[PDB]
Amino acid sequence: MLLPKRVKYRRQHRPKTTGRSKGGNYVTFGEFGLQATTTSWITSRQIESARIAMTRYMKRGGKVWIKIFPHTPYTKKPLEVRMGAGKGAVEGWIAVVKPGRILFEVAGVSEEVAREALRLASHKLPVKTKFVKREE
Amino acid sequence: MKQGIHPEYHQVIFLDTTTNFKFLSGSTKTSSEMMEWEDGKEYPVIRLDISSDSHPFYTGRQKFAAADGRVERF
Amino acid sequence: NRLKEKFNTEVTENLMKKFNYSSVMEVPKIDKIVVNMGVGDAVQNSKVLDNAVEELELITGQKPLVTKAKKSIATFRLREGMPIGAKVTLRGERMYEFLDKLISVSLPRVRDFQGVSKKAFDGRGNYTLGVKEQLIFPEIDYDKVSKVRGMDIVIVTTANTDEEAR
Amino acid sequence: SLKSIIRQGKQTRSDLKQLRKSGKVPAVVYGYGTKNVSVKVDEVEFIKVIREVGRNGVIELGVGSKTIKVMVADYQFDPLKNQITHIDFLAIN
Amino acid sequence: MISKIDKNKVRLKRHARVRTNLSGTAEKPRLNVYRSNKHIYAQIIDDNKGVTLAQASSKDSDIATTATKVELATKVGEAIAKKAADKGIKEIVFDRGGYLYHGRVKALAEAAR
RNA sequence: UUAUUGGAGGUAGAGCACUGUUUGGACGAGGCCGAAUUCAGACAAACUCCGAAUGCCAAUUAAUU
RNA sequence: CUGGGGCGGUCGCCUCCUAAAAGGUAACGGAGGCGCUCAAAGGUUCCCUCAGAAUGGUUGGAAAUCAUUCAUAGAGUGUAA
RNA sequence: UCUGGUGACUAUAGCAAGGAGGUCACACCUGUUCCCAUGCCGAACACAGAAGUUAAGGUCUUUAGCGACGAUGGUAGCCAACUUACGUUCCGCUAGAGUAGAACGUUGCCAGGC
Ligand SMILES: [Mg+2]
Ligand SMILES: [Mg+2]
Ligand SMILES: [Mg+2]
Ligand SMILES: [Mg+2]
Ligand SMILES: [Mg+2]
Ligand SMILES: [Mg+2]
Repeated sequence: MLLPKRVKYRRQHRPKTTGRSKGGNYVTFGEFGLQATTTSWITSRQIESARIAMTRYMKRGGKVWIKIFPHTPYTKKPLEVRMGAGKGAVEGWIAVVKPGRILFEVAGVSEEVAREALRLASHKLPVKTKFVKREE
Repeated sequence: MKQGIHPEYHQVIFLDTTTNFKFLSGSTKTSSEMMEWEDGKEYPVIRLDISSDSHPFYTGRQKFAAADGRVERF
Repeated sequence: NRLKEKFNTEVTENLMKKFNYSSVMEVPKIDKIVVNMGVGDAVQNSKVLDNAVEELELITGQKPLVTKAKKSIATFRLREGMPIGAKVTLRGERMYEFLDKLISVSLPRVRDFQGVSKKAFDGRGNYTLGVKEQLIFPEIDYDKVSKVRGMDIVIVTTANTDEEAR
Repeated sequence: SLKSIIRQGKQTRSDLKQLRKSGKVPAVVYGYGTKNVSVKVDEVEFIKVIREVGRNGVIELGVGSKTIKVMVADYQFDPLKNQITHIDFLAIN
Repeated sequence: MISKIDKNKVRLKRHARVRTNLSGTAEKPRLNVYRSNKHIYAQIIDDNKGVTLAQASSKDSDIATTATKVELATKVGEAIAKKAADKGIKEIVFDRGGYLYHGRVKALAEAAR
């Protein structure tokens, strides 16, 4: 449950979900990375449910970050009303991933261990993923 | 020193017990007792100060009081 | 007038051969002497504190104003002070008023001046400025004088106040 | 030590990618003692620039004559195919 | 550690604030002034093609004199170009533009305006 | 309509200098966990130090209908 | 007016965004205001430059005045942008 | 050529550092009787003057460390065409932003004196 503290205006548009990734597709922090390759959303509750499954296989050992902090709100109008009187209230938060940008960076681990643990949290995400390690 | 609105001040002689080393100015006025010429030949009525007789630094005051020091043979 | 010729006979050879300046017109001259006296009352007490400073240096004294009209006391453009510049025939004279001796409780004023090369002071009440009388003044007329020099070293401010007790 | 390229004939069209299917990589040269000549080096020998010094070093190429003592300036590493395109060169003089 | 401000560059920031309202039309030209500490200068410019018309200093050794606000000021104000110069237009960058440098305008209205 | 020149404006893209949102390292700011700044990264319809493709008005411009 | 109608809310002017780099451009799409005020807060001639960040200095708001230094607009413009 | 006055040139020109001098010309100061005036003070504005000083301002010669300008190649977007319901390819023109090669410690008009 990562949230923004302050948001300027609480009801915003939806992002243009086409194109490539902006940047952030080179890993900078860990030795091992997990990037995406298809074009969905992630809804601020995967990103912790891929964090608790990540931590426990490594038993809270080496360093693990995230890279995707959700900024945008998204609204669902309440239970079965007719169309059009104004937008509904927010209910979650979101951050759109393009193809080819890094989600997770991990370090302080051998190769044969962390390549398992990224796979076990790749099934908690609504996206297709692919292992990667420090473009040199 | 635009005209009009200010009170007037001018020199004096401050008759100190040590050389009376003050011929500077001020707003005080009374009867000119002892005029001079080497200083400001003006209202001499600046009476007395304690300027140059015992500074806390550039002089010598009386001694300190008492330590433990039983110099009275109890 | 004699204070100026001691500034033109005594400190000339000293400060140019202790600090070792090259030219002759390099010594720290004394610029303005500002005197600011705040008042704790934003109502009426400053009506009676106008005359106090004018007995010490007869320049009329500006009543300043606030800038911001801050939190829990005052609104904009009141009066809370009285600055007075003292520049040439006064700065050679009010600094020549070396009678802070009336205060007498260890007249040694300060050790640390300020980081930039000025030198601010303090007073408390009817002690200094020996022209005034201790009869008609049932209030602490305490002031805050200053002394700024053309020097750019606080070590130079340490030497230049050789004749005011620290 | 081991590099070669052809002076890439200029004003190429947007069919430049159907020769990137074969393992080439376009590049230009800079430098004190040169003029900007687009070259076409094949990256099959770019498993053999790690195999001399690593990244920071010198290797000559010989585009005709004047094999420049060069250095690898920058990449354009686009992922999802795990390849390199448009590396750049820089003489030392 | 106060550094005393020069009079010169403060008397130049104000200059563009004045010469933004007037310009030498080459038919109704523009005489400016100068002053430093002793000697006051005076040109006259066309601000279209950027040429001068009649330079006349004060320190030009026309005659040695004294009293810099008295007639030594006025002498160049009587120094005049016998040209197509009609009533000209004065630039007044230094203050009191009928009082201070008025020795350059007490005699500029003698014949030159 | 088309070639040529000259122009108006701030989208797609990019970027963090601007108001705002951010996860990491050292940085200070009481008597065992927190209070300004700095380095390396990101996000934006009401964030732009930048900034195209096209369209749009005008050449007393030349070719064609 | 109305994603059928009553119910709720709206009905003219002003400022953005949506609006797709001229102008224009809707929806029960997203945000805010107004139905005045000022004899000087209008006209003219001169002159001056800011909120802050430090650094110390009777009173101490953390911040009511005073100076010094680094401050390109980070302040201000009677009123919302 | 050089010093000064007034122009144009998008800071390529400016700040940041460091060394050099004289005042024939700017300054710094010497004062306030007068011209004028600081909601106060002649520091500033103005006036009267020339014994001092190059430290400062301004001038000149180096330093690319601060900002600023900045090419060739690329990649994203994209008018036109084709194919296709794929967060699409493919072909033909224009072509940035960041980032690197770097250029750069100003240029030039006209006056009066050397
Ligand atoms: Mg001056
Ligand atoms: Mg965008
Ligand atoms: Mg949009
Ligand atoms: Mg209905
Ligand atoms: Mg439009
Ligand atoms: Mg003076």
